[PDB]
Amino acid sequence: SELIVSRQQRVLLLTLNRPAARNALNNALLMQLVNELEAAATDTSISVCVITGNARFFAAGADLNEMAEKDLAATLNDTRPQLWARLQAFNKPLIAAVNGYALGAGCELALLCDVVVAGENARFGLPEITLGIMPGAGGTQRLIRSVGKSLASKMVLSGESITAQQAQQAGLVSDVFPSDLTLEYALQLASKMARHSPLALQAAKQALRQSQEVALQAGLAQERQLFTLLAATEDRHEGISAFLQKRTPDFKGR
Amino acid sequence: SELIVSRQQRVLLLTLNRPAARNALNNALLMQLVNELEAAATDTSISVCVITGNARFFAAGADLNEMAEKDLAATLNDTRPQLWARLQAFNKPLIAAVNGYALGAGCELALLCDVVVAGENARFGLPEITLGIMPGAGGTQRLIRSVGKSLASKMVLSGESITAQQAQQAGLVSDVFPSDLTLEYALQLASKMARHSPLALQAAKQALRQSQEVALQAGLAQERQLFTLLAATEDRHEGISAFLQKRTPDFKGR
Amino acid sequence: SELIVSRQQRVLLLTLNRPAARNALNNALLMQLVNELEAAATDTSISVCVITGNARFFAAGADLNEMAEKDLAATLNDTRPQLWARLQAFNKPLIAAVNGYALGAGCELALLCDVVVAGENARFGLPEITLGIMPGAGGTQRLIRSVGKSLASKMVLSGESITAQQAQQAGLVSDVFPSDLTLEYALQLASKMARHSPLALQAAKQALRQSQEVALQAGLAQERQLFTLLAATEDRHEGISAFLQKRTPDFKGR
Amino acid sequence: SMSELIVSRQQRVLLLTLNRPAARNALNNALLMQLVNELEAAATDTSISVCVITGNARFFAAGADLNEMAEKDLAATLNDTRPQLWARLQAFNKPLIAAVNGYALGAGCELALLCDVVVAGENARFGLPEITLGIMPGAGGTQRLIRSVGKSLASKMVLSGESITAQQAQQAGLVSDVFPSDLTLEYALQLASKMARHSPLALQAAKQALRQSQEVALQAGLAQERQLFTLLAATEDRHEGISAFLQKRTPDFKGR
Amino acid sequence: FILSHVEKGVMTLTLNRPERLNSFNDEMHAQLAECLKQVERDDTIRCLLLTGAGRGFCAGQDLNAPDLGMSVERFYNPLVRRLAKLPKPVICAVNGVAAGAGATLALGGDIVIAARSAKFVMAFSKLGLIPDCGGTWLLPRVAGRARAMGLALLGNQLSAEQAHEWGMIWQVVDDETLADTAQQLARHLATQPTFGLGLIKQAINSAETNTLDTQLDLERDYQRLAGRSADYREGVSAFLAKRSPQFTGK
Amino acid sequence: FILSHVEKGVMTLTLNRPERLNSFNDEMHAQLAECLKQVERDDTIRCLLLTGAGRGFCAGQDLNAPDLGMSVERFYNPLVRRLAKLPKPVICAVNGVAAGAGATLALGGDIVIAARSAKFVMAFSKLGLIPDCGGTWLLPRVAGRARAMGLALLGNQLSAEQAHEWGMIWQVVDDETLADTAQQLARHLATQPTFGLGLIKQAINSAETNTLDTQLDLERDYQRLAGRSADYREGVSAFLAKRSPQFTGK
Repeated sequence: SELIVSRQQRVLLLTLNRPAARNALNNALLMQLVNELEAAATDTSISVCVITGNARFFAAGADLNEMAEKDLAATLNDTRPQLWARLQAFNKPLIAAVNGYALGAGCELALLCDVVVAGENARFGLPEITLGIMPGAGGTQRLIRSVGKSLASKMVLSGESITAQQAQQAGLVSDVFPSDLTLEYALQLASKMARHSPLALQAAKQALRQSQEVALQAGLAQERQLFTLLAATEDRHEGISAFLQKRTPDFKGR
Repeated sequence: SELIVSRQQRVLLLTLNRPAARNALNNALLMQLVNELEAAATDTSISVCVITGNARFFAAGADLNEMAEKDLAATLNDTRPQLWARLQAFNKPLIAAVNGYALGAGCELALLCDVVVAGENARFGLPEITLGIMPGAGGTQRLIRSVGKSLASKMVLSGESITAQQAQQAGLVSDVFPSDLTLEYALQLASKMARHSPLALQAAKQALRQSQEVALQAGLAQERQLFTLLAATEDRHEGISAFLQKRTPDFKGR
Repeated sequence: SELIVSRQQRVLLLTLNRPAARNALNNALLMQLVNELEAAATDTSISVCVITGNARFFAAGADLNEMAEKDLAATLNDTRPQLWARLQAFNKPLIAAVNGYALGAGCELALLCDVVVAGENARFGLPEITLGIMPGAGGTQRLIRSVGKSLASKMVLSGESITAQQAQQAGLVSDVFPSDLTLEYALQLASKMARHSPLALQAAKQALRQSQEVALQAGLAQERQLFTLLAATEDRHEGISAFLQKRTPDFKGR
Repeated sequence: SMSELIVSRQQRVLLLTLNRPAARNALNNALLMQLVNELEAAATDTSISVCVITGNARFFAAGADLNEMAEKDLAATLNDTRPQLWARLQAFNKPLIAAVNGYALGAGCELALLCDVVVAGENARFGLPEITLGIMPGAGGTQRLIRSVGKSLASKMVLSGESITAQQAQQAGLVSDVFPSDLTLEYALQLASKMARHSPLALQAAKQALRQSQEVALQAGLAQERQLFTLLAATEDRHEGISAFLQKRTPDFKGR
Repeated sequence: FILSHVEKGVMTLTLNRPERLNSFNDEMHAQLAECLKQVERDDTIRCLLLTGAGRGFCAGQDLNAPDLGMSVERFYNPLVRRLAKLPKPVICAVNGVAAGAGATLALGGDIVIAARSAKFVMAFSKLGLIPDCGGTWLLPRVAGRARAMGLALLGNQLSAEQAHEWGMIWQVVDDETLADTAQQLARHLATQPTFGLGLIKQAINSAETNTLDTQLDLERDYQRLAGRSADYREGVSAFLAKRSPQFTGK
Repeated sequence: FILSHVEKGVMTLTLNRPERLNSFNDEMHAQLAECLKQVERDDTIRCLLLTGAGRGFCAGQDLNAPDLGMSVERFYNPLVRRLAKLPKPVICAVNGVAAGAGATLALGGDIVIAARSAKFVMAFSKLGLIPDCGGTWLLPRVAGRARAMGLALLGNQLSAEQAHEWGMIWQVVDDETLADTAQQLARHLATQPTFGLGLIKQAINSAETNTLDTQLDLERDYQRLAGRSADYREGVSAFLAKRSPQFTGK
């Protein structure tokens, strides 16, 4: 219950499972998501994770009660923000496979991911503003970086949703599949990634994270140093050997 | 004359009104825009502003004479740059409702806004480069952030315009309506925003401004602290009460 | 052989010419590209450069051998990274006219440019990750800035290509022409730019570079100071005189 | 190869002496370009680990050639070669020590600021009198000084143009050593010899981390320090360094 | 050149190089552009009508650097765009042979009435060329795909009647009644709710590339606008009062 | 398998599993792909012609993990794409029954000439399946919307003549003249300005999803290109000289 965990080779599947609550991000759910990812970070048999919900909901926000019984004093000392920081710290390719609604926390959780594949009926939204609040988990930072000021501001300031198709044209998502195929296609995406050198994935992803953290020039230098790191790995040898003599590479993770 | 001011509930409408000059941004016009916004910033009866021109022009640049009689020495000590900084400092949701031409200063004025709704015949452009100048009001910074390097560079380096449709697909604009509906639809957009908690709007918008000012990690922390601010407000209570017991919320601005 | 150099007024054309190697970016090629651009930087008879390949390839990566015989120690002290830094330092409008494949280094070389015009059959891709490496020439920084996190991550982490049409909708490219017209249309684009004041181009382009280097507020101030610089130039006078009295301006580069 | 810049060697330490006595060691275009070629050549010479840069007892460098910056107009100033020489100096990837005796004014101060470490003579002076000429610092004087001595002292010197002694500069953190004039150079060479004793790649790694600290916010600096650190974990010399330390000897590094 | 006559809400333009079969030269394109300016700006002209003088409608471009892009870019493209743009009903009375640019121009009218002996000759391919003036846009929509391809690839005559049977045009009449029936319809349309008609034409143009979802928003949008016009109010009161409506076109 | 014959600019491919009604197996798809490679790369072949051996054209996929995506993804999709991609005129001579993939393949030819006794059987729905090979793309454009829906949902025979009347194909001829007339047209097209023809086909394909505005830019683009071809020059001089043109297809 709450979060189902499943496996397909070096791909780890995390299914938000709170149907009656529209997969709302529980404190308990969030913590279980954190425990699973932190465990996978160090499991050398895992290369990629996929997060999904169900056909009707990815995650329809967060528990509204858990957020009310927090006052000025209780909000300052809340545990949740560090949970989100630990989710972000996950060091392996993280794909969100979104069907149905991704709203508020649900949407902020898809923005957290490296890659979003959506279903034809997906909806993305930040309705925090309608409740007299606002996004408190990256909504106001991550959206605007991938879709630009006008759209992100409209979404954040009015709280109106957009379709999976608007989302892809805006850059919030990079795929749109028929609802019954999203999850399956998301997993295939994952299996293609998981076929590459694990360390390369990690260094490539770190390169990518850091682009949001620094100016371009420093980003280039940092990419150079993660590049040079790989030069020193065994799998770099394997990856291009297996490519030049035309086979499927077997990576040791070194 | 010059700027018409009108009102619809907590929505303030600012109409550039210099027909014979294609709504060109006068020094006088700019200053009137600044005075109006600075007055609205502190008027608790206002939640949102909309800026528009007419059907044929939003604003077709700025007075070309006022810019010529400025030499190296006169350009260094110009008043205008601070005017633009004061416009940017406006702390409430600012929607540009663009019909017809938004060129040079006109375009830079739409980029300044949080949200752009355009008409089907809108054109956006920075023709500064053709005059032996370049954008001096955010053109070279704001465009590239919402449409990316290739398009913004083409626009800035060649000075060719784009259509409202190219603009939306690029992210410069978030809506495209039939010309005769742009203004009316812009105002409805505004009235939806103005129905939300004023402080939430202000904190959400501040969150958004700051995303352009900092790296992601710091952006997240700053969003957390504007979040936590709202937790402490009265309207947060009202916003979610009115939502849970299904009514229209009445916010005190506290 | 290797790089053909050709000229059309103040437009300089650089043609990658290694057919049998799919225009792969040689160390020798890279250095020749660097020598040509550094020479054009100071040639006052040049205003714009265009880079292209052939119909089938723009550049299909880089020599795979030259990269293998580099070990941890040899990778640390590699010459290439500074070559890329010198290419980026080119101070005049740089247009990439891409036909066919732009992969790995080829793609990173198009991202380096200010503006990309692509052909209907262009493909863009970073397949570094499949070889057990990753992008080491700006791939992980420049892509994500113009197309956003989801798409850039998918491309970087899986190494799958995209079409010229996906590329334009994503913002990686700003034009898509029939293959047989890309180069010709790229050159016309260039000739429009090259008709403007050279110093304006340089200051406008510097403004643009710096947007990737700083936060918005500082970007605005810096744009102001490059603006004010132009105010002090002779061509600013010429540019707007020729515009107000309706002729074609003759710029002295002062 | 330039009479004005004596190139000399001590083991893995390279010494570059500014030598335009008549012109108070003013930084020429030619001198500047020579300096760039020397350090670039040193960047790839695997027998070099550290550089030291010095003038004479009366001058380190007293500004730049004033004529060369006058015959440049708004147009000539936009396209000047000099700024890219300054960036090529700063791109030198090995430890760079400035041994300053006497005047380091204008470009001279800027040069020294450009270095990773400054050791000074008791009688050394540091200042940026550009503002008195009706200009300003053009090679980092406005940027590097404030980063190491705070806003008050930096703005003072830059806005007013007044010098500060070697002792004021050590207290302010512009300099990290003050010696008797007749010992400055000698002690600066002992400092480079001590650095040159460590792993060439480690020196390069650690330096790069230091340069980036001025380029990125703190969190990103740490992330960056870690990828550089890890880099060294992959090197042969890391094994040699701690091996020769644990079994108590002098390490022989292969540069790998 | 180009003869023009305005009467009773109807602007009638006559392509007038009768011996050349009203083929276009540069000077003719300019005069046409000028006349169109009036149609666009003068809002008592609530119907345009194109027709040819002599025995032909238009043999297209008179074919006497080889850069065919420029001709397209200077003459036919702005002409086609603005006609498509015009929020007024345009009728093409094809009174004879319509060839090259003449055929594709004729076929692009909102309502096309052709004389029985008129033929549409799109022989571009015979010259190693492509159908211009929106040719390649129009044919698939007016004739459907298999026929557009057939017409454009093999490039041979299409009679008024064939075109009709095929759905490419609205009406075919005996040559001697053409001028009359066309002018009948134009006079009629020139008294109809022009604003409403202009939205209809735009909506239908737009629907070619819109989804149903997008198109329902645009219909709501156009209805919202139409229902505020004077002519809406007039039309619902005339009908309620079983009297004949007097539209102004606003 | 697949018989192929090249003569006089015309490459004629014959689906050749006569008893199976030239239904496809994996080995047949490979041979077809190989033959197409030649059409694409060899530029003296300026017309392709598809037809069937025996009494049928193509009964489609021979139906003897259940992942129908792969079949589509491996065999029919690249075949359809490249045919659409081919800047050369393709004629489908449907000499008998065309079923499943066979019908939608046939219907996707630029010019389709069908024997009188030929029928198009798209019975996908009967198998709980969808029309493939561009089926669902083609039908709405070739037959219009109400008929595409009707054909695809109810899923029953369409005779050559019905298809014709409906605009789905170009011509219907007596069975015994089919081979002759098709081969007549292919020989003809194989001497026509192939480059021009290739742009025409591309333009018309593209117009399905372009606006008029986009499409006018593409026509300018294609005209600009066409007017530099050898065949343009040849075509305007042959005509001026009242002689018969000799196109090379460049």
